[PDB]
Amino acid sequence: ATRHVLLRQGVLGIKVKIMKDPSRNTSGPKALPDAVTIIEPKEEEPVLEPSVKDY
Amino acid sequence: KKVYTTPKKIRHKHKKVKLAVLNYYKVDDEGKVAKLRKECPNCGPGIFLANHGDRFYCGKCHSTFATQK
RNA sequence: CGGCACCUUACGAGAAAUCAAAGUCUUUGGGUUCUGGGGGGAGUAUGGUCGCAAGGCUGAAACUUAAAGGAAUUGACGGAAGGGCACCACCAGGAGUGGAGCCUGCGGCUUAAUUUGACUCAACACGGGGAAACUCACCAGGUCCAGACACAAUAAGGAUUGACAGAUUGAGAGCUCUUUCUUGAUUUUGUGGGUGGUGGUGCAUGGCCGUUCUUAGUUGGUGGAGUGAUUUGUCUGCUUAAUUGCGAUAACGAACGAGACCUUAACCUACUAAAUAGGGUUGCUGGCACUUGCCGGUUGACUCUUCUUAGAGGGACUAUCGGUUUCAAGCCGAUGGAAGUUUGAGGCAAUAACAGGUCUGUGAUGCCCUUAGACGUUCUGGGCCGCACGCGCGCUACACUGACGGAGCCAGCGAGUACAACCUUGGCCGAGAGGUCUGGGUAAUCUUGUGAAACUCCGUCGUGCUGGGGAUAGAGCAUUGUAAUUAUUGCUCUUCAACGAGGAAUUCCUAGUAAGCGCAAGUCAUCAGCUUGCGUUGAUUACGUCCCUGCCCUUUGUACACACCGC
Ligand SMILES: [Mg+2]
Ligand SMILES: [Mg+2]
Ligand SMILES: [Mg+2]
Ligand SMILES: [Mg+2]
Ligand SMILES: [Mg+2]
Ligand SMILES: [Mg+2]
Ligand SMILES: [Mg+2]
Ligand SMILES: [Mg+2]
Ligand SMILES: [Mg+2]
Ligand SMILES: [Mg+2]
Ligand SMILES: [Mg+2]
Ligand SMILES: [Mg+2]
Ligand SMILES: [Mg+2]
Ligand SMILES: [Mg+2]
Ligand SMILES: [Mg+2]
Ligand SMILES: [Mg+2]
Ligand SMILES: [Mg+2]
Ligand SMILES: [Zn+2]
Repeated sequence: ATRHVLLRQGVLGIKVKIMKDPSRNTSGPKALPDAVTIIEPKEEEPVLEPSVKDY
Repeated sequence: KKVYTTPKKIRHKHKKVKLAVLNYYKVDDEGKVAKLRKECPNCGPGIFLANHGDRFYCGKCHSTFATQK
């Protein structure tokens, strides 16, 4: 957002950049293109006998 | 910048030589009226001809006569 | 035991460089001599004294001045030293430019006026600046108020508005002086007060742009080093296009910049699709050979999506293998693969800036100027285009890898009108240019397969300033416009100039590039030698280096900090 401001002495040039957060952008991507968030893995118990569970 | 030229002769818009209660028209009796010069043929009466040496015109139609009177 | 000599912490010091003394000093006192008290004036004047002298020792003030110094810190810079990077650097090469003619910019001169802005890269085919008027700012001349608003002088016995006729006037400018008719309180005459200005100042500003730099640079949070400015992180090395990474490490983890990203250029017999994209069978239908077969033409039918488009996806990640490299980052070579140069090309693009440009894009604007015979506007005629002559982009050629004729004959970006006059096929006229009638198109439909050139084939001239080369020239025929002379441009005939590959110099370039070739829109009523794109033809030589040039860092030195155009 640019906007000139006229005053008695002269002009003042106002510029404003607002970097909106990715999560609240909606249109387009919801995250930055370089960021790679990896999900946390889930634990499992090995072995515990061969076993079966029938129906 | 370059200097202004200065010949000298200036020409102003003419003030017009305004005149009212002009000596056109007359009355002799009192009751009736006696028109001087003549009224316009093209437009209605009330407007009056301009009189010169065999040359006429009127101002409501800017200037549009030719025939004498 | 003795003199001519390193490292860490300093708790001891020190303004700090540093110092094992320059320590045991505001926790102030071991014993002594000598010297200094802002800088300059000045080691001068004077006197003494010492000398053969030159000079020495001794030693002022008046007056002057706000700094003089020291140490270091960051910079900037250096005809210091190392290490990087780049075809805006060079090699190895190509194409060149610089010469020739001509276009066009810019000087210089000229001129009423040949308007102005900008001069190393980062001024000079730039101002989208190819000016016939307009544009336009300049000149010669004329016109016009577009003098908002406030307040008085006329206030209708007119305020001021108009005004055919010819002289007037460049001139069917009422521009006015000849005129004597209109016009009705708008105005208008002043005084406050605005308004406009391609007037000024870009070294008063905004915004935008250019440039340092598209280079690889920039930052802060802790933590450590310093009293401190600061510094380290941000670095020996090796990598990378990149502060790209790997590593080594009072630094750890981060952000910006780069990368990622985006757009486009490439692949899809795998999807979704089409008589505004293309094919297949078949109908009718033209010609052939004449057997069934070959080329066609028709939006007659039916069906398809390979090419087309363009939606959704995948696909490349340096993949697999080999070496090479502390067996790291990576790099080098083969294999496959549409693609293995960051896959190609761009779009964006940090911190800090520059007194870079633009107040002639701007109702972006400060202040100054100007401000009703304007530097406002507006008409009219010119001028930006003039020529002893410099440089700068450019085009055309110096021919035989050609020229000229025929013939063959293939692109991609585009663009294109209804209130205007756009592209304009198809038919007739014209040697041409160009005219005409008619269409089709508001556009994958029509122009348009834009059957563009350079190319390819067969013939004519053969290495002679020749048919190379086409300049200057004269004439006519066309068109655009109100206006073409200071040829607008096109065409027709005629004239045939310079120039046999261009010295010193210097530009551009690493692959579908270079160079050639044309098209294309942009500006545009009319004008392409310009420009942004496009495709067509398509190489030579590297695939390295710091020799030059520039730039970057590091270490160094600095009386510089308005920073070498310095002091
Ligand atoms: Mg004047
Ligand atoms: Mg003193
Ligand atoms: Mg440069
Ligand atoms: Mg010119
Ligand atoms: Mg150019
Ligand atoms: Mg012209
Ligand atoms: Mg203006
Ligand atoms: Mg102005
Ligand atoms: Mg400036
Ligand atoms: Mg300047
Ligand atoms: Mg700190
Ligand atoms: Mg640093
Ligand atoms: Mg390997
Ligand atoms: Mg790329
Ligand atoms: Mg078409
Ligand atoms: Mg000849
Ligand atoms: Mg041009
Ligand atoms: Zn009349």
